[PDB]
Amino acid sequence: RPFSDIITSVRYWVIHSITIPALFIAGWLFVSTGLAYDVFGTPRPDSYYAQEQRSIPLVTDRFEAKQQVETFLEQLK
Amino acid sequence: METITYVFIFACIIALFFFAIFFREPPRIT
Amino acid sequence: RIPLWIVATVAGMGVIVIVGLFFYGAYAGLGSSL
Amino acid sequence: MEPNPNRQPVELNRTSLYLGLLLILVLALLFSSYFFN
Amino acid sequence: QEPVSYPIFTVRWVAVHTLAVPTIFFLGAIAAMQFIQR
Amino acid sequence: MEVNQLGLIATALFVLVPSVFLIILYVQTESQQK
Amino acid sequence: GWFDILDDWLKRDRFVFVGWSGILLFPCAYLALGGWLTGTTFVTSWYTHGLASSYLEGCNFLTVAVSTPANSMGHSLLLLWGPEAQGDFTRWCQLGGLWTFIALHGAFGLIGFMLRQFEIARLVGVRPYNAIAFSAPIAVFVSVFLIYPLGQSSWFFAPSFGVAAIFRFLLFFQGFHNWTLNPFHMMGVAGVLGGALLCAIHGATVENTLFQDGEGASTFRAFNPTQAEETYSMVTANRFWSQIFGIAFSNKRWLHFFMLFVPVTGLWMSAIGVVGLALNLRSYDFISQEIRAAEDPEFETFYTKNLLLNEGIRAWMAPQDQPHENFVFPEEVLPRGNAL
Amino acid sequence: GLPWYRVHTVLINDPGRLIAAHLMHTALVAGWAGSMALYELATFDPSDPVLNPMWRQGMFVLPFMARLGVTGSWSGWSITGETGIDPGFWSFEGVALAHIVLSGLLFLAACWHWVYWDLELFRDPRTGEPALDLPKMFGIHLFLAGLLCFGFGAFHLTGLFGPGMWVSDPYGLTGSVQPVAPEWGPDGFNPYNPGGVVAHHIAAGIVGIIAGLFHILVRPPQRLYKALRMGNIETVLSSSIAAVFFAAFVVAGTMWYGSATTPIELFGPTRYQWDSSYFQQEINRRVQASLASGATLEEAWSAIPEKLAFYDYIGNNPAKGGLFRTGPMNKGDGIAQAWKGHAVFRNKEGEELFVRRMPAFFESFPVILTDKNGVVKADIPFRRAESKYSFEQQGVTVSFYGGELNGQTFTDPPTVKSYARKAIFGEIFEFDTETLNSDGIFRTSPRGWFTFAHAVFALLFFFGHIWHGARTLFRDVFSGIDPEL
Amino acid sequence: TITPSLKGFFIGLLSGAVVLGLTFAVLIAISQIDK
Amino acid sequence: ARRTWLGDILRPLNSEYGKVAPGWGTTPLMAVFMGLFLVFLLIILEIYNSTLILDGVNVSWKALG
Ligand code: CLA
Ligand code: CLA
Ligand code: CLA
Ligand SMILES: CC(C)=CCC/C(C)=C/CC/C(C)=C/CC/C(C)=C/CC/C(C)=C/CC/C(C)=C/CC/C(C)=C/CC/C(C)=C/CC/C(C)=C/CC1=CC(=O)C(C)=C(C)C1=O
Ligand SMILES: CC1=C(/C=C/C(C)=C/C=C/C(C)=C/C=C/C=C(C)/C=C/C=C(C)/C=C/C2=C(C)CCCC2(C)C)C(C)(C)CCC1
Ligand SMILES: CC1=C(/C=C/C(C)=C/C=C/C(C)=C/C=C/C=C(C)/C=C/C=C(C)/C=C/C2=C(C)CCCC2(C)C)C(C)(C)CCC1
Ligand SMILES: CC1=C(/C=C/C(C)=C/C=C/C(C)=C/C=C/C=C(C)/C=C/C=C(C)/C=C/C2=C(C)CCCC2(C)C)C(C)(C)CCC1
Ligand SMILES: [Ca+2]
Ligand SMILES: [Fe+2]
Repeated sequence: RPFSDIITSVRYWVIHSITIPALFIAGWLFVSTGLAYDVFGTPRPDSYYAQEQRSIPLVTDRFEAKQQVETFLEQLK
Repeated sequence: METITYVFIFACIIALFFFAIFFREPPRIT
Repeated sequence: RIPLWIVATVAGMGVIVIVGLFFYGAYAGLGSSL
Repeated sequence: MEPNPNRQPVELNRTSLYLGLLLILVLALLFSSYFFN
Repeated sequence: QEPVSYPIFTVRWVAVHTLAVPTIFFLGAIAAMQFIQR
Repeated sequence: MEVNQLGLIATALFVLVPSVFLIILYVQTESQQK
Repeated sequence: GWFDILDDWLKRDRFVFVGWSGILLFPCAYLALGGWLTGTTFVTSWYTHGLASSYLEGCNFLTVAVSTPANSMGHSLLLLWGPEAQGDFTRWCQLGGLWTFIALHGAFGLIGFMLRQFEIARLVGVRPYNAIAFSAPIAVFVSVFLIYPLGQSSWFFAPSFGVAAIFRFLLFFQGFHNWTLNPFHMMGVAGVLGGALLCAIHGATVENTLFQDGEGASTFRAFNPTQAEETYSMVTANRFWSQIFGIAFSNKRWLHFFMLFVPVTGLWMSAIGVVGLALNLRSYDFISQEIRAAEDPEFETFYTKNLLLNEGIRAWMAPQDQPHENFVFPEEVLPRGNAL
Repeated sequence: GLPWYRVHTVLINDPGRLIAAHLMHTALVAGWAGSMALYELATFDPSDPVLNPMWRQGMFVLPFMARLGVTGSWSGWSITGETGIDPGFWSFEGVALAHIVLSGLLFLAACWHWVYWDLELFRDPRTGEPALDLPKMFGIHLFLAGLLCFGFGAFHLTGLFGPGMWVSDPYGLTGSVQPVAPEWGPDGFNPYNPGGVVAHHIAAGIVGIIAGLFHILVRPPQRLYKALRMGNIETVLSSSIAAVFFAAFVVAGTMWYGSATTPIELFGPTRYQWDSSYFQQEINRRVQASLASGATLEEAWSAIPEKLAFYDYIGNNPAKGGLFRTGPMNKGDGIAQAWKGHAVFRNKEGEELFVRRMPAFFESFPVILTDKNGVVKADIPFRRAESKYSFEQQGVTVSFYGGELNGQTFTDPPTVKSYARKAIFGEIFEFDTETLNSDGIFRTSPRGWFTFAHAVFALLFFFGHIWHGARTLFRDVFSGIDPEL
Repeated sequence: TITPSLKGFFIGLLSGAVVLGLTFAVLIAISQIDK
Repeated sequence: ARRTWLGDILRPLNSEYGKVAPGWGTTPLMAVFMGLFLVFLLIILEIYNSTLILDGVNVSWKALG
């Protein structure tokens, strides 16, 4: 059905005026609730280094990598 | 020896140029 | 129906707004320098 | 000795000669430096 | 062609949909990011 | 200077050989009757 | 038979042609594009390069990117369920699993797409020169994002997916491989640069050599979507260039084949050059030059000059660009000119 | 007529002259092999397998001949370095001899098949016109291959009726030709286990013999014969090339990463061994062991075999080098003469310092010295204006153990720095730069070249496949299209 | 025998077939619903 | 044409030219080994890449024992 017709159908907007902002507010909350940070192990502004340390948590060996990463989170990093 | 080789090729490209512009196959219609 | 030229100028400003929010975010966010 | 019937003649027009030579010469101008290294 | 019917859940709908919903789920997050202070 | 000894012959044959190729063809084409 | 019915359905002429190829193309092509867009905004490169790399951290469209895996990973495929991530998703993300994901997926996606061209070509009954052409971009992707790092220590030295993250790939190659001095890279550019010329030049030659088929000024409408006569004076074009440049086309069939050739050949060459940079078999120096520079301190060419620029690039970058090497270059060891 | 780039299409369906052609090619490839051999034999120096082995002399063909048995010369010497050995007829000379002849014969054969191109065997009884039943051919050939594949693994590699293959320890110090027993277990899929190369050829050989028969009997399902335009030789090509470049990308990978098939004592070290300090660890391990058994530092290091120390030199890393840095590795740093010995750097306080090694990536690298904990203790400054660690200010000294310089110590800054400047490349050696008139700029090993060449050819062949394949599925639309809308 | 990485291989070899499955399932089905 | 000793002896082997099996012949059976090969490669690949470790198989210079 010719896009033109659909993007003009009041039915369309009646549906998407609900759907679009829906998706938006969802993603917004995804970030604003701090959930995204945990889904992607991404550091929060206060989690790059431990208070004193100025070294980087560089993963140094493949196989025991996951294990090594976990320990990096340990030093309150 | 190298200089000569560089200039020679250059001189050869310019020669080509000449022949290409002035000795092409006249472009015939229909 | 909803006149096309309006669907556009509305969806249009709508983008200049979001893309503009991004430009503001550049002097305030984390991508700041302050 | 039957004249083999699978042969055709070969051709290279003047323009192709030129396009050819232009390529050979310039490649030579491009690689000679590395050959003499 | 046809007494001009057309189905609601078409085919291209999908194509333009898997590139739709997500596009917004992001442009909705990405905006909310601008408010993250240091 | 301190260049490669084979550089000269490498460049010479690199130009001659294929040029000689094309030329052999062009002339044999060029001389085909009618 | 279901097969021919499965076929029937696929090869059905829709808005977005699917086809057999699509069964490979779309799954991948979408995953590649998706993974990028995901990492660009959500995943970080801290545990990997000690770098913030996503919108969520503060990066903008230029500084964001899906960074390569650690150097520890080596050439590991880094599968979500492999020895590294171990089925875990978040860890996978932090170990740069998203790179081999985008890489490998997009890779198949380029196979699928070329196949598509091949499949659609066949159906529509046209020659496959659109597929031959696309071999060029495959070669680039294959040699650069796969063959290259496969020759190095690991995926870590492959170009990371991102805008800026690619500029450092460029600067690196200058600094370490002195890539600009490579015969193959040169051919590369001669083709891309020369290809973007044919493009522009041919376009203009056509638009300003058009016949009048309308009474309007905006001559766009004056075009016969249904063939017939040539829409522009091929005969006039020939005479123009033949008098301003000295040389000029006169066989649209060749003029157009040439346009396929130039840029596809260029990219092929630029690829070979890189396939060689994998083994580090670079075109770094000219020995005769170095020898004279050693014995004679007053000999200076724009070449020697460059090599010094490289030394600086390597010395000042290596530290934060190769973290796994725990480099420590005392201030006194850092090459620098006067004052600066 | 025919464009220059099509002249060979004159064979697309002249099975006779196609064989005449393919015969000439084989002749040239065999011919090349024979004579590339003689070229190496006329320039290869057997005087020293320890520090000047074939892979330092830009040998490319000589290694592939040792990997399968030929390890001697009719002149008396041998790859392993033994004397009095009798290689018999199959010496490098022999192999080279053989190919040159096989080439002459294939030549004559190519001539005969060219003149007698119209043998009936190529004409189909039915249509009475030229034709080759590909599907059956493939079956036949595939049968012979597996039959030969089998034999190669069954009799050659196993020693039953043959020499064996090159086998060496984990640090290329013992290598030689030895009979290898099969291996069907799982570890036989490990690239570094010779047993796998045997099992493979026996199993794959058999599977190859079976599969051949199948194809000699069962015919191609109509559906396919149609899809894959069989009975059109220009498609046999599109598929073969796809296989040939697949084979290629693989040999290029096993050459670069290493395998029981590309042994270091024949192709040279790996860029990866230097990366992981492979040989550096094997040395230490050994040195610390000797110290345990109460040896002296002199004695410990002196125990370290020259060959072993040599692999721990960045100048044998295939990753160093350049595209136009031609020749053997010897035109670079020079013919290796002897191991100067292990260099230990210390500073006034007696503290032992360590030289940061050169990563393959860097053409030039700085001299930096750190202690065990990695603290920078000394270095060679650029701007002296404010240097805190100059070898001078630190009293850096250098001592050697085992080798030419064994037992000696050097304390005059310049000499210390000279060696420090060398430590960067790993074990310090003594080169003869005169002979070959070397320039002192690193060149890559055969391992490196073979890898570059095959990775390119492969990637180039991909394009051939895509081209010929397309030209097979679109033969009809070739030359152009036509009508309708 | 059957080491952790061997189990993972199956998990991926199985998780893979499934995807091919549901895909060809869905496809073979909808294909046979109009043409 | 030109028959010859060897030529006749080999005459059979090359004659069944266009001879094809009917329909989808052996296709399905073929599509299985094909899938088997595909999995076989992925294994030996993943073994070389140390993604699939197997005690007993040590993918390094050693193992030579
Ligand atoms: C296929 C792989 C192959 C490989 C890996 C090698 C490798 C090697 N050879 Mg052999 N060789 C080969 C094939 C091969 N050779 C063949 C077929 C012959 C007979 C013709 C020889 C004859 C030969 C001799 C006589 C010698 C060697 C030597 C050497 C070593 C030289 C070291 C060096 O610096 O290389 C240098 C490498 C290059 C210059 C490659 C660069 C190619 C570039 C310049 C051009 C591509 C051109 C094209 C026009 C580009 C664009 C085209 C456009 C249309 C797109 C090296 C180990 C030397 C040796 O053994 O010393 C001890 C030596 O003396 N080789
Ligand atoms: C492996 C076997 C193989 C075979 C049998 C063929 C055979 C053929 N190809 Mg083909 N091709 C291949 C691989 C192969 N190709 C690869 C890997 C590529 C990718 C680069 C191509 C790309 C290609 C194109 C683009 C075209 C062909 C065409 C043709 C036909 C050309 C007629 C001819 O001989 O020109 C005669 C050739 C010359 C006079 C000069 C060639 C000079 C240079 C390239 C080489 C000099 C030799 C070199 C030093 C030797 C080492 C080679 C190395 C691979 C070992 C012919 C049927 C043409 C065709 O089918 O048109 C309708 C065509 O347009 N091929
Ligand atoms: C349509 C084509 C398609 C293709 C080609 C791929 C390909 C790939 N995906 Mg992918 N994917 C797809 C669709 C596709 N995907 C879809 C729709 C989704 C969303 C659900 C995903 C979600 C996804 C994720 C989340 C991941 C991948 C990953 C991968 C890679 C995994 C490597 C692997 O082990 O392969 C799997 C290979 C097989 C299953 C082999 C098939 C064998 C068949 C022929 C026969 C089976 C027979 C029998 C049952 C065997 C028993 C034998 C007996 C002796 C035991 C690989 C490149 C991983 C990755 O990117 O890592 C970096 C990853 O983490 N994909
Ligand atoms: C002794 C001394 C002084 C020595 C040297 C001096 C010196 C500095 C020399 C520098 C030169 C040098 C060394 C250069 C290095 C670069 C080089 C040689 C690389 C070579 C290898 C290479 C790039 C190979 C392959 C890559 C490739 C295909 C490149 C193509 C480049 C190329 C030809 C681009 C086209 C440029 C161009 C002007 C096209 C014009 C086309 C045509 C005339 C348009 C007219 C026209 C348009 C129409 O639309 C229509 C309709 C018609 C009808 C028509 O006619
Ligand atoms: C989608 C689209 C689009 C879009 C568009 C848009 C979106 C637009 C918008 C627009 C707009 C949105 C506009 C606006 C305008 C405005 C104006 C023009 C204004 C003016 C004003 C004034 C003048 C004022 C005044 C004043 C005031 C208010 C106060 C103070 C004082 C004074 C008095 C000054 C287009 C079409 C391209 C096409 C395609 C599609
Ligand atoms: C990863 C992954 C996954 C999933 C996911 C996905 C698939 C996603 C997607 C996503 C997406 C798909 C997203 C998107 C986004 C987007 C955005 C965010 C956008 C933006 C935009 C903008 C901002 C724009 C702008 C503009 C332009 C460019 C131009 C001019 C104009 C304007 C201004 C309008 C899975 C699980 C499978 C697996 C693993 C991996
Ligand atoms: C008949 C006869 C005889 C004799 C024979 C002979 C003596 C032969 C020979 C033969 C030979 C003696 C051969 C040789 C060959 C060679 C070749 C075939 C080569 C090739 C090469 C190439 C192809 C190259 C290339 C290249 C270059 C140059 C550079 C750059 C790169 C490349 C790699 C591309 C006798 C008396 C026994 C008796 C009976 C009969
Ligand atoms: Ca705060
Ligand atoms: Fe055009």
